[PDB]
Amino acid sequence: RRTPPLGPMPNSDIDLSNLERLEKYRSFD
Amino acid sequence: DPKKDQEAKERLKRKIRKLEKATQELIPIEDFITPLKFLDKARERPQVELTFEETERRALLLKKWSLYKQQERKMERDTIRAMLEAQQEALEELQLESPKLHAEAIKRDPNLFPFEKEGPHYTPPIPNYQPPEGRYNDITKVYTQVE
Amino acid sequence: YKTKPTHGIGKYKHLIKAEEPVRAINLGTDYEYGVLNIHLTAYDMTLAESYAQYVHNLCNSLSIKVEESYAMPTKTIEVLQLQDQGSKMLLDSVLTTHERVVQISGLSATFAEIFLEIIQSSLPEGVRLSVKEHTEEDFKGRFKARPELEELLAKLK
Amino acid sequence: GSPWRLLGALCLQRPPVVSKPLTPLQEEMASLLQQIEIERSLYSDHELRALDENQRLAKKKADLHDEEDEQDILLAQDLEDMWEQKFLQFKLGARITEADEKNDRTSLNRKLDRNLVLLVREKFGDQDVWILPQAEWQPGETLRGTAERTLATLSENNMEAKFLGNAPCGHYTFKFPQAMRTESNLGAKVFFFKALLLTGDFSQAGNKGHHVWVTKDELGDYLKPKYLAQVRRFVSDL
Amino acid sequence: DSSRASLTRVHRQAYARLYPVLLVKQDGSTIHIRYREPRRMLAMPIDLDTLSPEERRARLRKREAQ
RNA sequence: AGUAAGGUCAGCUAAAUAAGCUAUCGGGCCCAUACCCCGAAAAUGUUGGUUAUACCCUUCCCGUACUACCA
Repeated sequence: RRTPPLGPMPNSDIDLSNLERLEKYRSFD
Repeated sequence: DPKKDQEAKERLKRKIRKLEKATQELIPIEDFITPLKFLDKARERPQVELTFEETERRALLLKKWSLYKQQERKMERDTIRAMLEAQQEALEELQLESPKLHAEAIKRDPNLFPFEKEGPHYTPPIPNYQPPEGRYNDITKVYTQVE
Repeated sequence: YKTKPTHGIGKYKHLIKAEEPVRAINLGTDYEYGVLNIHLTAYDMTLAESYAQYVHNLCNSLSIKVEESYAMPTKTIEVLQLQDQGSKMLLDSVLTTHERVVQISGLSATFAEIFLEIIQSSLPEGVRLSVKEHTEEDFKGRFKARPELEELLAKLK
Repeated sequence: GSPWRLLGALCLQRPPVVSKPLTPLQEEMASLLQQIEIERSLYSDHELRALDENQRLAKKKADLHDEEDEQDILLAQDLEDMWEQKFLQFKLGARITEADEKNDRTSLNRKLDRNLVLLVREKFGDQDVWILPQAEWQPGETLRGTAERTLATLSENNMEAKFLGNAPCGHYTFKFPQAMRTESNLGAKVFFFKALLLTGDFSQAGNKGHHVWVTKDELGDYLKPKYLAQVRRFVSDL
Repeated sequence: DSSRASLTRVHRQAYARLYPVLLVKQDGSTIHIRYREPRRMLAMPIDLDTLSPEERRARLRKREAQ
């Protein structure tokens, strides 16, 4: 059984198709 | 023959398979490896402390160098942008005029590569130059993989 | 929890490239080129390394992926000259050839013209630029030769 | 068809032959880097040879304890003299040639440290207008191919050019004057393609009135103000 | 620009001193390279083994009859 | 149907620096052959894993071995 989220989930704006071309953090700060 | 010729070839294949599946060693780069002759302390030149004026001159020069290279990057970055804007605008105009020619324009060039270009020389070649007579001998060390 | 609306909030591996362990050469499409090797040949070691660093940084600013940066083995060639009024060759100087290769991929066909124009305009003096498509032979040329494998192969021939 | 006339232009460019002279700021930086390199470098064999030779002279003059007579025939400082003499005898090529002195804007031997762009003079409506080489597109031929055909149509040239890519580097659209402006031929759409001049040059039949080679800075003298602006976009002066 | 990445230095912890020399090529062109010894100029001789056999003899004839 | 165990020079054994013997090749001895003498060459069943390997484990295969009982 599942329930849809009440709002926008985290990391939903991340485009997984171009994950290779997406800029990474590369640093802790 | 059946127990000698056939068995010999089977064992040769086994040795080939072991060597083919074995890891391959990279050729070492002499540039990165420090020769042991440099480790000798006899080659260590004495160190002379720079004067206060000398250090101040270098520090100001480096500060001016940062701005100079930043302006060089700006000119290069704008040069790339200027070319990109013109090329993209040209492609849009070409597509409107003739879609068929636009399709061929955006295709890759098989004859583009290999692309070879030599750097400019310090001086132009002499129109009438006679180089001396000599021979080129290659003494590059050959590295072989064993075991 | 599964039934709660906050299910899956902690998922993170879908944001990470799958790293689940030589390298297959990816040929380009009709609009993009494949893996390219940018050879940099010069008689000065500093010039070859410095320009390879410049090319590597240029690709990052241009959002061009760099597959690998590596150095080819140094070639050392003796330079001999004929003595005056003599037939004997005498050594004059020793010249070392240093090659730096920067491997890029995913270059656009339209953007290739701009990329090649920029790098050739910045080529230092005494440095030779050669851009070639990556092939298996070039990669295999970085490894030590195996005479033992050759000797066994000669028997099979 | 279309009212506009398809034209394929070739932007043939001569790469610089010699390196650009260093700026006064770069000269200071170049000396510092050379100075820093010497400071952090170890003693070379030539330097070690000179130091030992100086010690041998001291070991031969202060005390008569040297047990070797031959030693070395030539000293390190003496060996530098032979190299210096040979360098003076050798004459380097002239970076600034006779073309620069005479302002001969036809030969390729001018401004070896700059970039030259080929320009030709064509007469349209009894009017001489300086434009880049171009040709009209023909059926069964790519737009880039027309530019390649333009090179073959030049006046007795054996030049070899290396085209970069297939997409055009720029475009220039103009309309014919209203005197001859018609619906069938409203105007033309020029497309530019850049190439690198590897080898070759024009013959000595016609030089002054046929073609000129100028840099981007002096490119405005020949091109029209509207035509110059489009050319200055895809032509760099790095 | 040829000076975009030309002003460099040896990026090594331990390295012998290198001197700026001119490498004269077979066509008379010269380039700035570093060499172990402070030789003001270096000339690359034309390889006599790479010429055609007929042209080698013609060059030898020019050498003779001094 | 189960379980044990073995797989190595051409051959057969020993050791895991993979050797010895015979066989094998080359030479000498002898009118000739063989014996003999000198010298050379020649292998880990296979799979993969064992820091890394081998003698180990393990995949697979050939052959071998024992058991398959009481109503």
